[PDB]
Amino acid sequence: SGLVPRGSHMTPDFLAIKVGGSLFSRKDEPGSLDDDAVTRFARNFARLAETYRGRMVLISGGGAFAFSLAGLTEATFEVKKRWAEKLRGIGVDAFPLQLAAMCTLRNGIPQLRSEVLRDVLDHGALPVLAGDALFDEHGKLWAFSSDRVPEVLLPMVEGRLRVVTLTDVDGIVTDGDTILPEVDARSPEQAYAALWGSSEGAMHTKLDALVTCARRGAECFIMRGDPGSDLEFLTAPFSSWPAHVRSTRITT
Amino acid sequence: SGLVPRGSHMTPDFLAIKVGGSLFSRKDEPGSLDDDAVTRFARNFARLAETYRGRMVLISGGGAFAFSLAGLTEATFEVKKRWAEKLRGIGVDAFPLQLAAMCTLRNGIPQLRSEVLRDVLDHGALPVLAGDALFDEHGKLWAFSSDRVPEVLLPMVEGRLRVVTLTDVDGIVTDGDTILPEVDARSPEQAYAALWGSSEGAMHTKLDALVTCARRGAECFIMRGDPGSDLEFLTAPFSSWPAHVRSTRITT
Repeated sequence: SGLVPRGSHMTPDFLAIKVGGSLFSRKDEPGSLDDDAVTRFARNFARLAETYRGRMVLISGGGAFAFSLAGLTEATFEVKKRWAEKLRGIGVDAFPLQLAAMCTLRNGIPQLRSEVLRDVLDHGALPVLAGDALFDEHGKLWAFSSDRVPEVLLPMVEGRLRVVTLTDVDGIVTDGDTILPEVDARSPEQAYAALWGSSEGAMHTKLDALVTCARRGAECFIMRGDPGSDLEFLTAPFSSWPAHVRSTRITT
Repeated sequence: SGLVPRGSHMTPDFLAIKVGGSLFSRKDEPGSLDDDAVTRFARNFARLAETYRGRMVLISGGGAFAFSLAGLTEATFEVKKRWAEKLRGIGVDAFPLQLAAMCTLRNGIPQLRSEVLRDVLDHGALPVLAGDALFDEHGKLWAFSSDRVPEVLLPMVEGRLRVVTLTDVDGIVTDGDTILPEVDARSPEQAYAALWGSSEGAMHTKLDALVTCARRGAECFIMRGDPGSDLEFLTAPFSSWPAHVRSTRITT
């Protein structure tokens, strides 16, 4: 692999945007989605998809569920269908892809085993992905969080990958409370210490996944999602972002 | 490829069983499935899956639907989910797999592009498949009938593949009317002549797919499905089948 120019003044070559289930559903209303939230988020993701044509995936959270874990693949398929239907309704070539048919685990590491994802991107379409039940090398099913799906893109994406995880907080909170603006993935021990101090394991899962991505060059963010908020700044160099934006940025 | 012993006295090494949508749904009641039919068929397929552990796929018909064809992948996912849920309910390790995430078209020929299907079989599970919208090499979506799904298995299955398409007739009818018992895939022109004479293109699609499979060694059947009917004879050599069974058998 050759030298990849990187930095806060560079434009991303690929966007993996993950939308947390908490932003468009409620745990105490299982299976129901907030259609107004989905609709408004979809308009903002559609704009991103126009610019990042063939250079973006949308990952949906939500769709929570010996072999009973198989029902998870069906649950998270439904959530991908809901986003893809909405996005096609507004002119985006959105196509849901079952991660379980494309990816398996080996030694705990997700392995992309289907060429289809790269082809769909090359055709200019928008894959809609989600967490899933994945088989390992012994045939055992494991729940693979939506928050870890960006990891599967690492060997396949060329150039500068930006990963954005939209959640119900502005980033990782630390001791009053304040957001930790930057985390160095090479040695992120202080971010993990902040989580212990400000909790009560979904944020820990996010941190582990985004550290993994950042160690492989990605520019990663945990930030607050809001259905109606404009996301066009996610196409731009980090140094050009509006002043109001708050996030935890994870890089190496 | 070495010499494969074949003939009506040999046991199949693999079963691809396709259940027609007409057998468990109604065109005039779109999206609804007949749960009693699904339940009774599932009990019979579960028995087959016990014997053909890792050596069978179930293909569901039904789930009918620029990029609007994408909705087909969602529709046929639902039908796979319905069968897989039912089969897991009776102890079968049934896992639905989106063919569109595993297979694309090149020069009109389906190409298996994901290793997951073979792995799932090797783990001893039952893949549940269906027709789908598949991308071609130019990024165009095509409707790929459930009736053609056995074609995708041809390069992957070793040994003797038996393909059984369950439909609402006993086979191909010819001129009174009688069932054509045998078709030679090397030169099946009389079967196509029978279809022209006894019609008014789903049976033609079946015939084309099963001729394609038979020319690659498969032993193929068009026969009548019935939810409650015992299917154990499908594990046995054709020469051992009960006398009451009627079918059109397609081989080369």
